[PDB]
Amino acid sequence: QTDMSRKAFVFPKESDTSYVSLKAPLTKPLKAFTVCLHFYTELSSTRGYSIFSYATKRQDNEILIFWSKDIGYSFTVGGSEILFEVPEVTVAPVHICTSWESASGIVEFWVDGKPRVRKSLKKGYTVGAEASIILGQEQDSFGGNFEGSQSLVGDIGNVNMWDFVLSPDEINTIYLGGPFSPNVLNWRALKYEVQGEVFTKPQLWP
Amino acid sequence: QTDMSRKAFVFPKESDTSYVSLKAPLTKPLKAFTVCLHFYTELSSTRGYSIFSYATKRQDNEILIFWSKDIGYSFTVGGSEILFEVPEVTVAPVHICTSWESASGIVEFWVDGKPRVRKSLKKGYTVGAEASIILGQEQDSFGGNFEGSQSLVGDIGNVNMWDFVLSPDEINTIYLGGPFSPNVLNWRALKYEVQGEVFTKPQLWP
Amino acid sequence: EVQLVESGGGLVQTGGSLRLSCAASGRTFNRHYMGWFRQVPGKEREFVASISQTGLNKDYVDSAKGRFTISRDNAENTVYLQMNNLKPEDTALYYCAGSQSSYYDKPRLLTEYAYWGQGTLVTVS
Amino acid sequence: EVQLVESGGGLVQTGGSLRLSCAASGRTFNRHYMGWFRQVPGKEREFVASISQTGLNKDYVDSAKGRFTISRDNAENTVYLQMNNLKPEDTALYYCAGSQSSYYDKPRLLTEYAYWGQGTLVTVS
Amino acid sequence: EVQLVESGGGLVQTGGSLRLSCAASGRTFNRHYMGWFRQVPGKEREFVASISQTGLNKDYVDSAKGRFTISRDNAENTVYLQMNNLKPEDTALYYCAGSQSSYYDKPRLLTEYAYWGQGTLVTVS
Repeated sequence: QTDMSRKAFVFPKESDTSYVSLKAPLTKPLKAFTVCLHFYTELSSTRGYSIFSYATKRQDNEILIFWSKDIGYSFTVGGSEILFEVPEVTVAPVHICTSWESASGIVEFWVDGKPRVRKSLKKGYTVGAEASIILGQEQDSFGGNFEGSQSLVGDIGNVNMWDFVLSPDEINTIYLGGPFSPNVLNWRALKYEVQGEVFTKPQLWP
Repeated sequence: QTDMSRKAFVFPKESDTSYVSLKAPLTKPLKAFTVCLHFYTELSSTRGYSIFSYATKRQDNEILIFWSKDIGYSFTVGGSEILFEVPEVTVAPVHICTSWESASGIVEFWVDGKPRVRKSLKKGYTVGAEASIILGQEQDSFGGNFEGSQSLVGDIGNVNMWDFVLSPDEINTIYLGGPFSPNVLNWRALKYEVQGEVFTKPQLWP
Repeated sequence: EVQLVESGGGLVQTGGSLRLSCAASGRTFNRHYMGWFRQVPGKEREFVASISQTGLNKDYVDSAKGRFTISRDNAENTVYLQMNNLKPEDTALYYCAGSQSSYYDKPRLLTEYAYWGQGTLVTVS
Repeated sequence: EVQLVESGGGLVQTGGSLRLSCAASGRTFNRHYMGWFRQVPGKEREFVASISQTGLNKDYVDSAKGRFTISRDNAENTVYLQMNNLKPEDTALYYCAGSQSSYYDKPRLLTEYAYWGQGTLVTVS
Repeated sequence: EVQLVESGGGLVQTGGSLRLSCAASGRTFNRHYMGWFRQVPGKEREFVASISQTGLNKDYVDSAKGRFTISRDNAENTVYLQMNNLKPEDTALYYCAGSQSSYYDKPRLLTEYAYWGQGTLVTVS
């Protein structure tokens, strides 16, 4: 494991080969989880891009958070999708924490600490454990088929994922930088495999 | 009884059967009351919905707090209605306290601890105590006949209702979250029954 | 300030139905309550029904209740009065009236109303 | 609320290709999912495929997968259905429909869909 | 000089009916003799029928005789071809075409016809 603290990956030029591969020790399939991350880019006023790509062998889009141009944040699980519309786009680092639970289908979406209304998805579904997680490319196959129009140019960090829903308090602690313990993906014990033009630098965001 | 403190209901899908029925120990008819509640939804820009429904066997609209599209808050008592226009709307959790007096017919309307002008409504009336209170639906009958276009999607908590008019100071204390003793409906001693897709979750609003 | 027009009148045999409509010219229509009134030769206009600006509260006369329905489309800013159970007597002129530029209840008088339409004729054979 | 039109139909020999297109009149097009349905004389319409609003999630019928492709261009708000290796049975009317001004997954029924186009004819010789 | 646009094509059951029409843009329409031509993929166009200016002298192909009809209108300057009891084989693209800056009979060759339309697909199952 390598401590990524106070550091971030940089994707300086749009391309279809620069990507980072993450490795999950996960064994049991997930009924629930909470993804939290911090990303920065100016592409908003331009084509769409993929923030986080989770793909099992039987579905390229098990979980994909995606910014859709003029639309906003697009969350999808198990092949379904819902859109969290955004009226106007600013230009600044943004933190986002999203939860989904298989029992109730409730999805929570916290942007910069401010929660969006809860909605429903795929009640009763289950997520396989054996998967590939990639940063900087939307994969339409298990480990390839990265399209150039969808790659991310910019910065990403603090990537963290649990196997259960955090309470609002815990999310507030995370957004404020307090101590916590990831159990499926730890930024502080991360294990990865870089590919192409990606570098490691100090984080810009506070 | 159940303590609902720090907890709220969730209505994740726009549907006609999901609703919660409230019960009250009230026996004497009401000459005055005040109702306070917090609620959060995103339907504001899309269509109208019903916040609180009080009905009796002789009148389906004894007391109706309803959001009308492009109008604002529409307060109804004893089959008469008034409007409290809202010029523009924003996506945020909102707390509202509304009082009415039979003696004078005066009505107070506090949204986010900011008071609307007092107005008159149905002076000399009486409100019957025997009644059915419902959340998540607008009820055109005492036990049914709901409308999907009018059901609400989102969260509603802190529902408290008195049998007399609070003074402005007391309303301020309610807004900031101090200790208070509701006499008719108590969030901290609530009795209720749930039907359809509705859930209990930690509250989002602070 | 709105200008009221009406349509859907005509003659029908007893037991028929008629979905009379009323259109409003203006932008404040969603701030005025609407109403339907009846007029007969050798007599003055009579209250028939009144409907919510918000549209959630209505008021029917004793004869009309259970037989007639009143609704409004704010997006299309038009009022609809579905008249059924048509007997010979309910054959007269009908007027879609409306006047209110402020929050209030649904009355059953004539002085408050300030704007009137041309009218329509309904006949039962 | 959009108005749907279709083009690109015609007759072709087996093994050919057809890039059918559908145009939408409106400004909320990006807020509606799209779909292609099939119809034959002496029967009802039949699901063919669908396209995501954002344009990242699709759904094909069992016969269409591997042979047909569906895409959408939001800027020009046009839906494209490219079919190849056409078979004689694949000769009927095709409708481009779509109706979820809101946000949800991709269904495979008919009741949810609300708006339909005139249709086009496809024939395999 | 005249622009020919046909319409009325589509899909229908065996032994159906189809009153295809053709509109002509111009002012000499009453001066030309119109014609309907057939064409199938992988082959050339074939004669179908021919309609006259005055409209009293016509010419039908042997197969279409009796089964089909051809007519012309002058006030609306259009042409009509009605086909009944359709079968599978007669399923191809049909062209309302022709060219007549002269005053002559109705031929059956292709060279004489100068102006051509776009054509419409007709199919029978």
